[PDB]
Amino acid sequence: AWEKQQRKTFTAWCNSHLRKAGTQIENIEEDFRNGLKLMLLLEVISGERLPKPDRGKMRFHKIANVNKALDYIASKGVKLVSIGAEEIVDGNVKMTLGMIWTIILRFAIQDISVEETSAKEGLLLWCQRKTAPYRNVNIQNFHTSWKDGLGLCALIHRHRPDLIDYSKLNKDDPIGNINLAMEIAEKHLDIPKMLDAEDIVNTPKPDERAIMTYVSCFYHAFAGAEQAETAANRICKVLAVNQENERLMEEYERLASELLEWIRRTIPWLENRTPEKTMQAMQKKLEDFRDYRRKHKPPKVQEKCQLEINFNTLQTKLRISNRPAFMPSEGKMVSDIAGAWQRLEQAEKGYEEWLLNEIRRLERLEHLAEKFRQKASTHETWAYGKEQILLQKDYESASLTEVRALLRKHEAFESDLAAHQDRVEQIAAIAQELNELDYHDAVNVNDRCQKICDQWDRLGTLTQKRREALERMSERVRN
Amino acid sequence: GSSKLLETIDQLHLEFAKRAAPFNNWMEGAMEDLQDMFIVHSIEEIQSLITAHEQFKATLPEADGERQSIMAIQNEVEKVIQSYNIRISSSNPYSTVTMDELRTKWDKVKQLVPIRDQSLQEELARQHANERLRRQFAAQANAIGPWIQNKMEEIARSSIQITGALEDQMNQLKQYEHNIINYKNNIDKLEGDHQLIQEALVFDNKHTNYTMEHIRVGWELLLTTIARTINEVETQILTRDAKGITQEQMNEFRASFNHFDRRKNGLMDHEDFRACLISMGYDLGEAEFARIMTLVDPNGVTFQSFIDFMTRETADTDTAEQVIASFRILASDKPYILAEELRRELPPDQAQYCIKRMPAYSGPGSVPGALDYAAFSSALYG
Amino acid sequence: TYISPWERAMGVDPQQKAELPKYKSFNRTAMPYGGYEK
Repeated sequence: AWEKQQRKTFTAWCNSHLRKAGTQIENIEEDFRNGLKLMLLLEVISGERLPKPDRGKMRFHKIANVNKALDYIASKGVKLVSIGAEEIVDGNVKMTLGMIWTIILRFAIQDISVEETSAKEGLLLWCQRKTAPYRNVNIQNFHTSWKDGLGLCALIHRHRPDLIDYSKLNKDDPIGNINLAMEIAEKHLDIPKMLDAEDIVNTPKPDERAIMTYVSCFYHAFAGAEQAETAANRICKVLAVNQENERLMEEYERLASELLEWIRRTIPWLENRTPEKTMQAMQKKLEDFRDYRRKHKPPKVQEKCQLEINFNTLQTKLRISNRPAFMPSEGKMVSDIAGAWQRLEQAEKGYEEWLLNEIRRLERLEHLAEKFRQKASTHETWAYGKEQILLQKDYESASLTEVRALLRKHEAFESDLAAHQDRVEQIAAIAQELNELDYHDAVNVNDRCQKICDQWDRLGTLTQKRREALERMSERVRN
Repeated sequence: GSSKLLETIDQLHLEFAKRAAPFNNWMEGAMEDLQDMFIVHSIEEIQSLITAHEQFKATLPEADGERQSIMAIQNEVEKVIQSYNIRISSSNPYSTVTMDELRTKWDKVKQLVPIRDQSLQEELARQHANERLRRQFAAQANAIGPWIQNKMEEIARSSIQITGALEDQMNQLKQYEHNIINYKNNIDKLEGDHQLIQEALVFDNKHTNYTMEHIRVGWELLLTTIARTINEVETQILTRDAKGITQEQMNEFRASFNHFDRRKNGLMDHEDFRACLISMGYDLGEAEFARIMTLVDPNGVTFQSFIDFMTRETADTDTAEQVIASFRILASDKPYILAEELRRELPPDQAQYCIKRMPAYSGPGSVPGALDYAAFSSALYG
Repeated sequence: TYISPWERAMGVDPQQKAELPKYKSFNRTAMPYGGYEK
């Protein structure tokens, strides 16, 4: 019974890989005799370069090629079990079928096992792992567990649950469930029908080599469907990483230029140490500098050390992901950003103090200029008053009695004049300070003070000139 | 004859002129200096001006006595010229300053005295209110100023901890940051007092050594220091988690590091690193010691650097050869990939970034529309 | 201690109150009657 199941399975498995090769077999014990179909089957399932098969018309040529294909099997190393190279050309049915299983096992069962367990253990473990949530399925051996054929339909739900109605299937119809599972595999997964359902379910124990061959083709088909996950998770990994790192790189250039530009416009304002003419104007400058330090520099301080934390995390994300270091623009560099922020801070410390020291010096000038204006006017009137009483030369018409009386009246005009000496000295002193403190109108305060001083000299000499006239009259009548 | 009766008039007129003339320029000098302009920037400067004005107010009864004594002579002159009916101009030939003139000028001095003390009391009130502002500023600046210095030191100490836990350091730094956010409430109130002082034209504060700019700089320094050091903790955790080592294992390494530390300032090294190698593994200390002496520093063994060099030999990462092989299995083992293939498997969003940024294949097995994933992926990694 | 990427890039080392001008106040005081000494 084992030979009926091996013949159908190993023929349609050979046909599944020989359809590609451009040839087909009908009698596995006759077509493989020359060794041409066997050497071609090894070239396809391995995808490797193989020696050249002689045509095999002669009797010695056929054996020479069977030995070439069996010498290729010595690169794999697989053990030989009751097999002869001559009896392949002879047409030994039990020998050829057993040798085909050697080829199916090495190329479609050993490269399958990744859990270091040789041949059946690696394939059984996969069948048990994929059929674990199924309750009606029981896979322990490659014969009685496969005989029901309900677990093969579960394998197609394990990778394609949308394609099969698992719920409908039961153990009451093993034949129809096996038939349905092989039709789905042939029409969609491209796995040609190698096991006949009617033959397996009748027999008490089916051949393990034939069943394992059919399962290996199912595993191989779902290897690329599950390999799509490895390809998707890695592309999602590098794309999400490169998209986030590129977004964060663009925000550094954006934030660096926005900060770089605000520093560019607030640096000239901060280094303008040219004072104004009035204390009102400089006190105004102090309030806009007060607004700068209270409502303009604090957020730009946060955006400077925000640019630092953003650049810091950017270089770490690139270092921990093996990506190269981020290189900013020529002007938006690390040293260029800290360099511009360094230029800004020097200008702002002087600006405070300076502004006050200008405000105070103006405060004094504003006061002393008004005080001078007040003292100059009260003296200008007093000096005009005393100037006119001296211009009245009505003394020439007088007798010694009137002259001596007029001399004591002029004596008072001398002592009261001397009282206004320190008043003129104070005018000169507070105009001298406005000149020393660089008052804007110190050119016109010096004129008003010079004219007052030049007139005070003439007032004094004219005072002594009139005494000498009265004295010339008193010592005239005397003799 | 009448030369004796008339001589008394002349001796009275000259006593008037000799008393009225000096008193007149005293009043002329008092009328001007009483309404004089003043500017003071100290409580002593207003206290001296108010004292000098009280001294002037004190001699006013004596000045009124001389005012009546001078008008007594003037009245007695008009009395004897009326009493003896001698025709004359009745205008003192020695003093040009009439008695009415001295009377109206005295009334003016009398009216300026209440004005001068009310203006001096106004400036005393200004000076007293200004001194309160001076003290208010010194009360906060001398408390806020040193507070900032302490949080600066606390943060500088928390960023040099030997018993490093990282998660404990982050929770400690998040509470130092929380102290700063609840102290700003006091600095913005100090800014208001500074504004009240500078708007009162006050550059005078002996009660404090700290200027507002000293606090403004110190606060910005503290604010940029907490933000800097918090990022340092987040960076150390992000690089530790990426390195693969666990949180408890990291603390275990920090603990093993701490005991093999006799130097303390620096990492206890030389035969102490040999004492770390003897704890785990076997021999291999002649070529590994010589390699660690070369791996002390690539350019001009460190404490934090020692931790990094122990975790450096254990290296496992994902690079370009991993994704070029993953793009080849996508193209079903082709040295190129089609636009149709990229959107057939990949999510439509992530598929379009490849079809745009991937270059021309132009390889040995060339075909029109073939994208080169070997040059796309190898560019993503530098 | 704990190095920063910002510091290594710019060039970090691996191992480590205003006296105002005084003014001559021109404040004047009215002469009290008699002399200045009293």
